[PDB]
Amino acid sequence: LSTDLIKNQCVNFNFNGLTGTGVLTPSSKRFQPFQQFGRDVSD
Amino acid sequence: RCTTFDDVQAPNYTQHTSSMRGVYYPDEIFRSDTLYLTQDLFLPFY
Repeated sequence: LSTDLIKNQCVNFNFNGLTGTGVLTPSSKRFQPFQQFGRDVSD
Repeated sequence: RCTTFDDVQAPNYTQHTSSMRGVYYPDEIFRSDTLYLTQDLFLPFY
């Protein structure tokens, strides 16, 4: 299904292909229009 | 109507050197301020 987006709260999220627990918050990382998600200096 | 041509010359196959071209984005991952080793299909330098 599809739910609302809970921010600034530890939630168990499931985006299209990405799962895990964490805290969601907006950001200013300039994705290119063909970049679905990002990664850290680790993996 | 598929039409051939009358006097097509044979191709020349002349040689040139590709210095630093053919580099592309191998995936759809945003990465910032980092070096990253890929193993993929690339046009090799020179």
